[PDB]
Amino acid sequence: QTNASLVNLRKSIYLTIMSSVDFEECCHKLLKIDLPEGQEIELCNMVIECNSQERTYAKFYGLIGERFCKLSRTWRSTYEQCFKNYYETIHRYETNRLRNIALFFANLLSTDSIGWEVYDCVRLTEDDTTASSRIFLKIMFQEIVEALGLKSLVERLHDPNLVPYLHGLFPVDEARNVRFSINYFTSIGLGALTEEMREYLLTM
Amino acid sequence: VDVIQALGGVEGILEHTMFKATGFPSWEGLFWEKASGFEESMKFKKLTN
Amino acid sequence: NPNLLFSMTGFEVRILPKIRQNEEFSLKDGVWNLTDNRTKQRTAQAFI
Amino acid sequence: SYNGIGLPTPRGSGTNGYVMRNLSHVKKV
Amino acid sequence: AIPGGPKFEPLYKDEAPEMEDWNEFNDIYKLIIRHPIKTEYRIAFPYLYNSRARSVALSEYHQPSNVFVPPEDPDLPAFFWDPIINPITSRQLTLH
Amino acid sequence: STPELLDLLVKCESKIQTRVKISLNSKMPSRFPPAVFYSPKELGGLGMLSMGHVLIPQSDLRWSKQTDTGITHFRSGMTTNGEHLIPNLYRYIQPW
Amino acid sequence: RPIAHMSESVFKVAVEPHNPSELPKLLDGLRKTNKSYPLSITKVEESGEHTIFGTGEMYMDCLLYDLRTLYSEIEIRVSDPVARFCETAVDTSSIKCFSDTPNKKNRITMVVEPLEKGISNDIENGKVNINWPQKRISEFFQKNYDWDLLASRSIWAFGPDDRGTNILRDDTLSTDVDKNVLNSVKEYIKQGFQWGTREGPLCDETIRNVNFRLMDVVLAPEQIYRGGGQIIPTARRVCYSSFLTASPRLMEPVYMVEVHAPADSLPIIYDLLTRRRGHVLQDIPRPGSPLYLVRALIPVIDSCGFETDLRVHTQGQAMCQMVFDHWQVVPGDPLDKSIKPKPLEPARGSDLARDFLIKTRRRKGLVEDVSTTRYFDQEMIDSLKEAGVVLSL
Repeated sequence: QTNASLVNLRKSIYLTIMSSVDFEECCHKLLKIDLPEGQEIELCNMVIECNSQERTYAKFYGLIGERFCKLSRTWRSTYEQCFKNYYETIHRYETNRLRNIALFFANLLSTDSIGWEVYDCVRLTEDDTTASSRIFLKIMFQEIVEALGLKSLVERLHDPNLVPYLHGLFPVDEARNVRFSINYFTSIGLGALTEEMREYLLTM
Repeated sequence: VDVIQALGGVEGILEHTMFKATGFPSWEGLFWEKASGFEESMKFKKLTN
Repeated sequence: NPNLLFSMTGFEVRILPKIRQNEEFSLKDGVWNLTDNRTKQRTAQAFI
Repeated sequence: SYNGIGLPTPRGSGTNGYVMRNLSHVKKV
Repeated sequence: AIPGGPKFEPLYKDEAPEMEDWNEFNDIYKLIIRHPIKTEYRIAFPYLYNSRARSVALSEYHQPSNVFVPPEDPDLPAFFWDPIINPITSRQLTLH
Repeated sequence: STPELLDLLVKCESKIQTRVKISLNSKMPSRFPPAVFYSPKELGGLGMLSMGHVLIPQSDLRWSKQTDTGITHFRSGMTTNGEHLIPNLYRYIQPW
Repeated sequence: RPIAHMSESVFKVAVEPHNPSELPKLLDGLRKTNKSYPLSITKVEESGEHTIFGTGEMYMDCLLYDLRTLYSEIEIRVSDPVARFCETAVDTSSIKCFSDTPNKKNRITMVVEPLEKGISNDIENGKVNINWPQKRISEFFQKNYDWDLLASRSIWAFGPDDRGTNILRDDTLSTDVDKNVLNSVKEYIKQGFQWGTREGPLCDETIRNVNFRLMDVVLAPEQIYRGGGQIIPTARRVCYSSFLTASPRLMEPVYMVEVHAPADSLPIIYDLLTRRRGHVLQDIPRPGSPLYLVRALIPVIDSCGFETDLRVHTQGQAMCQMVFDHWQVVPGDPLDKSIKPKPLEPARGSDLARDFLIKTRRRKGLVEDVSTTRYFDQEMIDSLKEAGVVLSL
């Protein structure tokens, strides 16, 4: 009977989101909704889906996600897993929904809400990337540059000093992947951060 | 559609109304008539207050 | 005083540059982020 | 009417008062 | 309004900004914040924890605590040492 | 972002409903569940758009006039008898 | 003899009339209040606001009831209650500190250090008296604190006034022919020391637990140039400068609660005490009664409405009584510009002192800058540059 219970819970979450004015009130009402112990992924997934289904990205949903992942630690882990899942399943979303999801996750990352551990799931190699993933990344990084200023971004990328190591973003020195990384990161508009790897091609 | 879902669906809304007394088989086909024709007859005639 | 205030049409606008903020607030839906074309980065927030 | 929260009387507004806690407030030689 | 008690009408609606000034008295600039002043304080000590204190009423401060516990079973004598009472042992004293 | 306009919206929507209640010579709340007012026109309702059915944020009044404090409490808006979540109109309008 | 009361005030409240048109009646009301309450201390600050000092919150409640209703039937605006602070020194003076008389020839230098633990309490309880033959004081100090001979004989005065917790000592190296000159200038350097230690340089407040041991006094000409009024400001200024160089701290008064609650009310009391920066000295069953006795300390500044919370959360039981107990040092460092507190939240340790100091200075109307260079001369600033510790001052 979990199909009907899950559908009813999803409907209640959607109605609660749509009957809210500001993100604080929506979070308070969502916290009032009781839910089974292991399905905390469902609330985050429907928050992201509702964000995607709307015409233009409104900071409402980014603020909702940021507040939940700042409320506790389980929500932050849930959101990192949500990003991990949504990256692999991004080829099946149209351009507008992809843009909305990219804005959501970019607002989450730009405020240090989920931590940049998520970037260990990225990899810029043709064997596991598509056009949709490329556009997803460009939108995320453009928003993050705009929000932070491209000044602090190069420190945030240059000093991982944790389990993030950018082994797909900054590819391990092998094959043609470094060329892909460099020309994509200069095509997007970033350019500066790739100068550090620009010397590797000289080295090898 | 959202406010239809919020109130409990079309069936949930119609349980409040007198739809059942009409004896109509299903709600899908029905439609409302805005003016009774008698009203349209007297929309220009001079009438007391 | 750090913030410009004005009222255009029916709106009351308050512009607070990032230099003079020294305070952390949630970027509401009703807060407009103003950018700078010279640096292509947000420099002030307008409260509407 | 209590700790600075609430309206002086519910009469005159379309509400009944009934303030609730935020339940999402982030308490940090 | 204490959250378990009644709610009335203000009885004093004169709080408009006719002075139009903050009086530079209650401003954050010159005030030490340690703990918020709850309304329980404003009701317990009406003349200290709030200005504009008119028509308030004062209540009995304290009463001597009652130490009578009714007997559980009539078979016991009326005068009997209740085990709840702590024993009278105070060998911590320096007398003459 | 304007907390005064929100309570004005609640008040004015409530009085718009009160006009309909008065016209039938009874303004009892049991007689008029939200399905009477907010159900679409083709279902026999009034088809009223709703925004007074939301929580109005509150913060301590002592420091509300002198600083922007965090939203610590929520005062209910127009009450729906039972568990009903009438959708907000603003959620179907994209911000400027 | 003036009455020796059993407690201090250490509880400050600022008042003002609702409309300044009725300022004089409040003044008369305050005068009458000062007449009727012995520990009430009505004071006027530079800002023009009037402060009142009372023993506790019930004391101030009754005092303000009488002020409003009994004496001056007007309406007043009462500020939030605040504790009465004090300043002290925790470390020895970094550098020698000297000052110059307006005649620019008589030079006087001082150094300072904290007292030993017992001296404060022994002075306060009357184990000492300045109106004693010097042999008794010398022997008392020698036996009880292993103090040395000449130092024990060199006790000049206690500040401020008798029963004060400051010691004017002098170590002039002996070998001074001008003993008559020294005894001439002593009688009005005493007054300067009392004035300086009564009105602190850190804030307009008394100083506790500090000895001002005089180092060197130089004055060549005859007694004509030795004016008492010419030398008192020099003594006050040098005392201030020495105290500032000693890395001062802030002392606050602490109560000592005594709660009588049943067993099941014990955890709540502990929570309140841990919440209000307090700790339990003793928690034992009460002999002969079914109640439990809790004895604890709690700072005055954090004791606002503790009794009300205790009696509300305990369903009417657990009555408490607060007695002023002693003074404790505030953990923070008062003079630390590196700390910028956000003006909404309470300080959270190691920054309490700076917050208290700046807020008190603003309340009293004193300038926030605290010019350290105001209290010592430019040559002293050069000496600080030589010593390398001029960055703090």
